[PDB]
Amino acid sequence: AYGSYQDANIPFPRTSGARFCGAGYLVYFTRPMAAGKVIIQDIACLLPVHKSLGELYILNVNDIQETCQKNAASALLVGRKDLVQVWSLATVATDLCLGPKSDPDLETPWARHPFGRQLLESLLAHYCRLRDVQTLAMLCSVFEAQSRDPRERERDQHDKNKRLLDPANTQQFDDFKKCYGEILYRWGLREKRAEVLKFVSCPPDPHKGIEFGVYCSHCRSEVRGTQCAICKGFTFQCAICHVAVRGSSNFCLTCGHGGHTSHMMEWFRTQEVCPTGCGCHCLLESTF
Amino acid sequence: AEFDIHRSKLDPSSKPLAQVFVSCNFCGKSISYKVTSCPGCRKPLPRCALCLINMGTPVLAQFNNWFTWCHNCRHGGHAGHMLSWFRDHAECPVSACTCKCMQLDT
Amino acid sequence: VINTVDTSHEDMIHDAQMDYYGTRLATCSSDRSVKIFDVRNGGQILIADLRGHEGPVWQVAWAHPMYGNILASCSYDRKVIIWREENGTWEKSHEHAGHDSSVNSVCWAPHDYGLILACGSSDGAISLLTYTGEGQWEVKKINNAHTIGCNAVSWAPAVVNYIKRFASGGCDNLIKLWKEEEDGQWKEEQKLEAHSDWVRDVAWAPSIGLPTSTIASCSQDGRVFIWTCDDASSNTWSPKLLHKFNDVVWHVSWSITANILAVSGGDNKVTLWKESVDGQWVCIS
Amino acid sequence: RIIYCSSRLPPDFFGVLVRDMLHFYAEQGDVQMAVSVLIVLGERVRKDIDEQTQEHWYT
Ligand SMILES: [Zn+2]
Ligand SMILES: [Zn+2]
Ligand SMILES: [Zn+2]
Ligand SMILES: [Zn+2]
Ligand SMILES: [Zn+2]
Ligand SMILES: [Zn+2]
Ligand SMILES: [Zn+2]
Ligand SMILES: [Zn+2]
Repeated sequence: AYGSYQDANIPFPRTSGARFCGAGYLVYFTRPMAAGKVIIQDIACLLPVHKSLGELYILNVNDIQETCQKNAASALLVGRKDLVQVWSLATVATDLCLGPKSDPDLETPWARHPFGRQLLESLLAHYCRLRDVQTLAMLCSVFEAQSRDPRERERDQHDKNKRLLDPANTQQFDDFKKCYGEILYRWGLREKRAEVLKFVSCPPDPHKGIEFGVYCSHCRSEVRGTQCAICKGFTFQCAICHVAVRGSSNFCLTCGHGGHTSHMMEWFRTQEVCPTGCGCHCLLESTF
Repeated sequence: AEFDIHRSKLDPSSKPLAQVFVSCNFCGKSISYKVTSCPGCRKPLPRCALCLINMGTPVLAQFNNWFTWCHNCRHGGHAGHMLSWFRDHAECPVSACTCKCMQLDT
Repeated sequence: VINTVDTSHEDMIHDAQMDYYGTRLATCSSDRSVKIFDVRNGGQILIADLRGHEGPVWQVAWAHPMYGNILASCSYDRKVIIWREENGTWEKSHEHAGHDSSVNSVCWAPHDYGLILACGSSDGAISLLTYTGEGQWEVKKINNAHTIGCNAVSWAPAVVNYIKRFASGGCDNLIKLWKEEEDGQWKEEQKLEAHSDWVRDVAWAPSIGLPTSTIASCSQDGRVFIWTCDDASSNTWSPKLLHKFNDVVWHVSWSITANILAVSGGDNKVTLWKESVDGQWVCIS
Repeated sequence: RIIYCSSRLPPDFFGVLVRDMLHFYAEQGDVQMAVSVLIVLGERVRKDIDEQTQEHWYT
């Protein structure tokens, strides 16, 4: 019996609720006071992160000054001024002419200068108080990217001292980067997630599971690699150009034939049969 | 290719041979397929490097749902995603990978 | 802006949650049905209407998109039902009836641990459903978890193999932490006792890498408490009172950055709270 | 120049850093840089350094 004396342990049912969902949405419902409605409200004006900035930021490893200048320009466009100041400071503080020296006795490393590590620590503390994951990830990426017998002890200490990022806190920086990457993925932007994750010190683990091997075009043996271990020749040859394939490739699991990505794309743009004459409709047998 | 198709249609004895086989790196058993998980170890297919979706899961432009694989970097993913990524970048999108899989062939 | 959606249900709504991308919405009502809409560009398209429960539905929860499109619902019929979408159509894919009383709460584990579901019922037992592959599940029961019955369950954010921890709140006015041991057995870790009435909801704030753990608890008496731990070595929690509401407080939710708290209670009103610089919590609305 | 010659940072966010930079440059016998910075900045940093240290550096 519903609502009988046997249900003393069951709490009274809810009739109202509010919940954060997505990245910038609040979903709530209340008692009508015949069922009510559901309200979805955008609250992007409350979080310390911005979607537009996420869309506009770039991270080029090869050039740092260009990235800093463009990020400053975009931050100015959005309307954040402290971001402009911080990005300009990062532009100055990460120039190439301040490269550390191998010999500790030649000059004081720029990391020791108060406008280096201490300034970076102060900025990180301020933004940690503000809980701005985006800026933390960007800074911890940009500054890290620059890294790219008593004598031995002294040299090791010098190596440990010439970095603007304290090696004792690599874990915190990696956590910042991972959290920002997850936020980016939730936003729907995927390329930015990969770009950010390319700066993680800790590498991930390889896939443990199903793998693909290729029959050698010469000895027909099972070879795990682009070059045979017996015949020492190329094992995979394109089914269209009949050239050795070393990079990206595609193949039909049902027919076992494949080759160069662009070549097979061009072939299957108009045709629908396996280009080797096997008779397999590789599109219908592959696109699961 | 058209000539080969005609020859195969007329001559069945001239059928080509398979080029790629499936072998698990944990169970070590050759797998013939399609198949959802490893028949022996139940391990799943590799996931797309950009969408983190397992291979074989669904979702003209139907070609975009293929799996591009790079035997050099042993990484791969959805055709459309990987092509879009390589259109502007020149490295394997996986972290700590440096193979230029698309630019390698030329 | 604002988007308003018509449930079209036949009775009162009990819960509603969007997907991970913010593109679809799932609602539950006493009509023993679950509605799934599409809200792209502020639209109302009834994608699916699922009926598999024999009683009222309390809570629903979306799984991480990494594993596909998976929804879980807990009902008064002492049943938890899992719905999956295959080939563009939704269908029931599994069922669990290991409890003797109504199941009150469900929650998915963080995606790093895998695909794990945690349920909490009034019978006093907590069931963990682990996905084993090949469409099969494993069930682990922690029996006599609470004196009278459990009400709320919340996982903890993943940190560096791994350590699995969550928090449970029941009708004993106590909050209990649970940690997985190396063998696989689950053992109670710590107890928190500050409320005076039934504990109705607990929410463990997400992590951004800061060395601080935060949990929010709301109870029947109207007390809302923030439990903070500033050192994992001590594993000690210092509760603070946020505010005392005149009526029951039902649900508390965190923001993505864990800086804004949303509170919904029995007064048929919704409040937002932000922590001040001086360490106090102040309303926003 | 970036710090002084300009949803903002607190007005005196960088005072401690400037004071420590002055001390750092003066602690290694490079009084010239410290005195030049002190003269150029003027009143924006004058009140953060005790008079005795300023007189020592000037002399
Ligand atoms: Zn060979
Ligand atoms: Zn085929
Ligand atoms: Zn074929
Ligand atoms: Zn080719
Ligand atoms: Zn295997
Ligand atoms: Zn490669
Ligand atoms: Zn690679
Ligand atoms: Zn993909």
